[PDB]
Amino acid sequence: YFNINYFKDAASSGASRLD
Amino acid sequence: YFNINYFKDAASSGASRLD
Amino acid sequence: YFNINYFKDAASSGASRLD
Amino acid sequence: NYIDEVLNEVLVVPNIKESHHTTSNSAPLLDAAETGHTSNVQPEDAIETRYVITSQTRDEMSIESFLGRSGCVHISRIKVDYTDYNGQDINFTKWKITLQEMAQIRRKFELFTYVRFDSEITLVPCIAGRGDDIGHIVMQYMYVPPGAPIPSKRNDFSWQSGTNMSIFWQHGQPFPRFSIPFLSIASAYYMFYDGYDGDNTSSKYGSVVTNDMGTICSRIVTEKQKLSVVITTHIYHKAKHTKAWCPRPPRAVPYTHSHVTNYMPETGDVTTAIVRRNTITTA
Amino acid sequence: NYIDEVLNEVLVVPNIKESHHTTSNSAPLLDAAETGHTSNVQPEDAIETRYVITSQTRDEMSIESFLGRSGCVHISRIKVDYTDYNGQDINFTKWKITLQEMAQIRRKFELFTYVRFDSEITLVPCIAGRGDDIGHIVMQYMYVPPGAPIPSKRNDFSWQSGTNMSIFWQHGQPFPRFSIPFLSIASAYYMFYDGYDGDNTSSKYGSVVTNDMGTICSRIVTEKQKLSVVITTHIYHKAKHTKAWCPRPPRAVPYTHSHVTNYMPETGDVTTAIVRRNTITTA
Amino acid sequence: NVGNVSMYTVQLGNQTGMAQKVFSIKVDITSTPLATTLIGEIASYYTHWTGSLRFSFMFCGTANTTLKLLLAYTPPGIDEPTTRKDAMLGTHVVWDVGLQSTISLVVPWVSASHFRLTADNKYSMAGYITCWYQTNLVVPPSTPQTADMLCFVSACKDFCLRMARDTDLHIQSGPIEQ
Amino acid sequence: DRIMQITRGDSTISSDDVANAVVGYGVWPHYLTPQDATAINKPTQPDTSSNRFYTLESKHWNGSSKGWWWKLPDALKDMGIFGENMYYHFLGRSGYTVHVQCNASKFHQGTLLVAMIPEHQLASAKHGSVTAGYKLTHPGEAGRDVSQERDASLRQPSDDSWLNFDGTLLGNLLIFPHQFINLRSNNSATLIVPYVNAVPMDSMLRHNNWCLVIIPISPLRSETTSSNIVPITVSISPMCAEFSGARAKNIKQ
Amino acid sequence: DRIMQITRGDSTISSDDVANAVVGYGVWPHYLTPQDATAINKPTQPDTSSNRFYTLESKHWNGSSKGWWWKLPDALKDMGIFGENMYYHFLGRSGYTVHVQCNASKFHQGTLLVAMIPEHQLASAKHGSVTAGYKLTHPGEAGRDVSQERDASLRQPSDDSWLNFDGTLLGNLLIFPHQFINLRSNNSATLIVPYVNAVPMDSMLRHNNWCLVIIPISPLRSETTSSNIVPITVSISPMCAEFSGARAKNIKQ
Ligand SMILES: OC[C@H]1O[C@@](CO)(O[C@H]2O[C@H](CO)[C@@H](O)[C@H](O)[C@H]2O)[C@@H](O)[C@@H]1O
Ligand SMILES: OC[C@H]1O[C@@](CO)(O[C@H]2O[C@H](CO)[C@@H](O)[C@H](O)[C@H]2O)[C@@H](O)[C@@H]1O
Repeated sequence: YFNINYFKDAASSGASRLD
Repeated sequence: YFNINYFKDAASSGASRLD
Repeated sequence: YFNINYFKDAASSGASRLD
Repeated sequence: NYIDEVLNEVLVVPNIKESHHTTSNSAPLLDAAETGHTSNVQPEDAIETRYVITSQTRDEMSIESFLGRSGCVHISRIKVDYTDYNGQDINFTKWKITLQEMAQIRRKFELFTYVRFDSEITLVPCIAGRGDDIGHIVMQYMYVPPGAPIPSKRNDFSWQSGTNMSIFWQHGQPFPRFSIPFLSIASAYYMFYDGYDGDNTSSKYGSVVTNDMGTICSRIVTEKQKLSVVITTHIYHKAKHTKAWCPRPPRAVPYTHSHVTNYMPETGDVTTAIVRRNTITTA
Repeated sequence: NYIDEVLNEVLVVPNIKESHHTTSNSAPLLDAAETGHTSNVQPEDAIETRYVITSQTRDEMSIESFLGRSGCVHISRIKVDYTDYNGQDINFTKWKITLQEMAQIRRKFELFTYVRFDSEITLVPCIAGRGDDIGHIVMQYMYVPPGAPIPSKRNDFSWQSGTNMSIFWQHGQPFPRFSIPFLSIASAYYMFYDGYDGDNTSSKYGSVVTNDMGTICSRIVTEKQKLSVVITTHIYHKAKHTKAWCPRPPRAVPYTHSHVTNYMPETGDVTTAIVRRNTITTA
Repeated sequence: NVGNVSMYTVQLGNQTGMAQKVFSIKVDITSTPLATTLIGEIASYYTHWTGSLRFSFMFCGTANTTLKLLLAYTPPGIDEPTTRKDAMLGTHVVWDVGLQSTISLVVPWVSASHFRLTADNKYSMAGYITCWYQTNLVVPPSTPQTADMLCFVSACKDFCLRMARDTDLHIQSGPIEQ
Repeated sequence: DRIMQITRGDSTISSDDVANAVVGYGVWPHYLTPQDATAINKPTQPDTSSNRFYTLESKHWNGSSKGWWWKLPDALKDMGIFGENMYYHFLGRSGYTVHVQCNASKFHQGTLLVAMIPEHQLASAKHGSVTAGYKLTHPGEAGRDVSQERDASLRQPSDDSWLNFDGTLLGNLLIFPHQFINLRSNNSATLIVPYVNAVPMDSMLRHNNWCLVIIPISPLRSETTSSNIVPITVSISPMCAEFSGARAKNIKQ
Repeated sequence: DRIMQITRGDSTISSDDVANAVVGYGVWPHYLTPQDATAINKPTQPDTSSNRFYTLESKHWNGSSKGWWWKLPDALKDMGIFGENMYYHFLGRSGYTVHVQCNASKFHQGTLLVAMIPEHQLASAKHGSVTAGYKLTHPGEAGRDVSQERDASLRQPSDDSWLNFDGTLLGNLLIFPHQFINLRSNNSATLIVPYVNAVPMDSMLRHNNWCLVIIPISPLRSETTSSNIVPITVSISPMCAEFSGARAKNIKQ
């Protein structure tokens, strides 16, 4: 389960990723 | 996640879009 | 979102349709 | 779309190109504003500009993010009584719907002549304990469209809502919220009006002649309690899926009364936001 | 990605190869640190190493797991009053946003010159009962961006939030939480600054000249209650989607005041974490 | 003047001296006289502003009348100029009053921070704009010797705002009745 | 069409009326070429910040006015940036744009002759071999003459107009790049002029290449209140300024 | 090989001995890009005439010396051209090259730690919320400390070294771009540094981006005549200077 930005804005999202 | 108008009527929906 | 009769019986369902 | 919509880069502004000097005839800086039109002059025209690739969106500058924000438009209050329950015109509120019982928001629209939109109403009931225990205070918010039995008092027959809408909220369970279609017999909601009821030199004239959308009646279903209370159910409103026609100059005089323009303060000189300067020469 | 990300094996450290002896010219152990650079010598260089396949990730050593953790940055308090409700500057709090009103966390950033990120604010209201029954105490947390009507007192006109953000929490319903975009006119949040307001030998100089992000005003909507209370709404903050530029030496002197570096304690000699030894000869 | 209309006109006068100054206002678009303006009134709904801006002036003088003003934009950095020379040194536009009538002065965007605050802030100080006489106001016989100039401000395609917030320019020290 | 628009720096000038514009010797001002050059260092070329539209001190047009001149390399010895770069460097080279504004009404009558002049060696007012003094051919924004009074002790030039100050019947002056300001048609005068000099870059201090003259030919005549003053304003723009031979800094005088 | 040669203007510097050179954050200083930009006007970019090798005031290295700093945007508030363009413009942006010279003999013993620091918000010497004063974080060629005495009435910074003046154990200072001058191997120190700041072009007057510190770590120790003075000389070169937001001119202070 993931990438389901339930919210529109980007500022709202999980902790970013890593690379 | 989107376009899941959980409700029937149109008056009920998120803030419209932009174009 | 629709036709997800979460319940078994038919008596339990949304307001019918129109036709 | 996503990216553009998630990144909020839908409406982007142009960039400022590079310029060079101009020792030439056509003078763009000269136009006659009397034409009532607006000049079209830019940085690049007037100066020797550089090159800036922009990245500012005019997304938040959309009638939907300008309008689409919840605002207190009414504060229903009920100082309960246990002495006389029921009685005429008690323990139940009745409000006639309108966006101008509260400056703030009233202000904001008024920026346009006509408007249209689906409205989302959010109810924030707050139960003040004036007793040693508030119990379980259930609530009924009924919407009474024009021409309908408006409860004379608390338990009419109209609280049966056999064909009306009544939302119920019980202490604990969250804020009630519900959307409503654009309600007008007209293609748009008349933010203003230059009409009257009739030729009767005693007829009504304003944004009222036109918008009479019904009322909202509050009740506190629970029956008689022991320890008193006072309920304050706040009414917030948001405009979703909005359109606007013919902008107007904002308001600078604190109004009074609704459905009217009237400013003329009670005695006090009409006050506006403009500040006074000693001299034009120094700012 | 998954496995690597679920197993948390994204940033792995190299292994320690095997070595043999070296009776050779080039001496890697010798470099001149005056070059300001850092040596590059390893186990394998200095000793006769073996062979260890590693398996330690530097995942948790990322500016996001170093920064991305919620921390108390403010504790809004309201010792209610029922005697005088409203009145000027009462029963409503107003705080000017900042990460340095609380060591802990302030500390942590300060490790870098510049920083940038989207912030997630979590509100933990705790209602202390000083009465025999707290009723239903609703709450309003309004965010006031710079240059805006800040409530003079409890019911201004600014609590209508016709175009502002106000989050509402009612006893029972969970902790309010909301995210906010990077708010700065600048490409990054200035963790520090070596600038001033102006040439005025009385101008301001610090991390303040620059970051004035508005305020957060708390209200307890419910109206007058009987039995008193005191509310303590804790403000936690987390940094999600963070970046950092130019690291700095950590802080070793307990600060005082914010938006300043000043250490100079009130009388007490400046104290630091370093411990004293009798002799260098024995540790 | 202020509670009246005049509050809008700027009469270009005599001027015994020469190279004298007309007026000045500061650019910080949320600062009376600016503020109240369709723009200002607005901007005061957002926390941050940006881009270029346009000031336009019109001669409500006469036909046979003549003049030449010098308008200038003094970027943020120093004090509103006391003298013309000092101000002419930066951004400006000489305006030749003639058959045209409207000169439009652009206010480039000069700033450190891509963005400026709408709220009064020493940092985000946008600067000043001022107007002075280049020549004079000459009028042949039996024409008035004072006349007015109207001034305006519209945006540039540069322009853009953000972070909506509730306004400044309106305190409802009401309520509102019925 | 007569209207004209000119943009030079962060500055622009407009004119709802004009008599064309003139390019001195039909050459447009530009930067020095590695062919005609001589120096060896990389010239500093302030663009915009320097070659912009500086306006001088204004003047009155009298029925007693006689004429006034400004010497260019010199008129901007104070005009910010350009006029600093002047003082910091030995070699300076630059061309200009001269916007001469002078309005009044259509009920006025007057005529101004405007002209630029390569090497305008003025003559002293006093007989002999004594040449005009430095300090007096180096007036500044303010310019010289007007019809003024002064010490005859000073190795003072000729305030004398008709002889051209150089002793050449003014009127043959039309040979130098010029135009007039006939208040009945005109409003301004616009001269644009390249860099003329037997050397690729001269001393911005010792040598003034261009010299500008404005001379009332037909005297100003209104029937108005002498409350009506009709100034004359000069605006200038170094163009393709180039400097070099960096060092300490000269000194004001 | 240690020898180094550097050429910046009309100026060049040599060093028959050195400890490499260092590029701050491994980025080489250059001109602003139309991507990260924001302003709208064409920046003036004095080349050579500006971004050249200016040398400051020299200093003495004492057995009682404690340390001395210079703030860059500020150290050249007088250095010709650059330091004028500073005052004439609102926006200024530029990177530098720091040549720190300090010789003595191979019979001397000493160690200097040199470091540059992005946003060096100093602390006041006095407890409270009173920030250091303008006029004192704006010393000029001359720099600050030495081990000096002064009014405590002035909202005066911390003359305090070990705390880094900012209250961070000096020694962690090694995190900032740096190098030493170990008189037994070294001769100089060379720092090169790009433009670091959350904004494309800042105020050359209100904001000093780079701050430079030189601190005696191991005290100078000879066995010679204290007639033998071992100065410390700093030389600097704006690089890729760019300016804009032309106008009147600020004022000296
Ligand atoms: O009844 C509200 C009041 O505002 C107006 C604008 O003058 O417009 C409307 O907006 C409402 C949102 O609360 C609708 O409920 C409404 O009923 C509608 O007209 C008026 O016409 C109206 O009097
Ligand atoms: O206002 C908070 C305070 O901290 C700084 C760092 O000095 O940075 C910021 O972080 C905040 C998180 O709570 C943002 O809310 C903020 O407004 C932002 O600047 C400061 O500049 C600021 O003064």
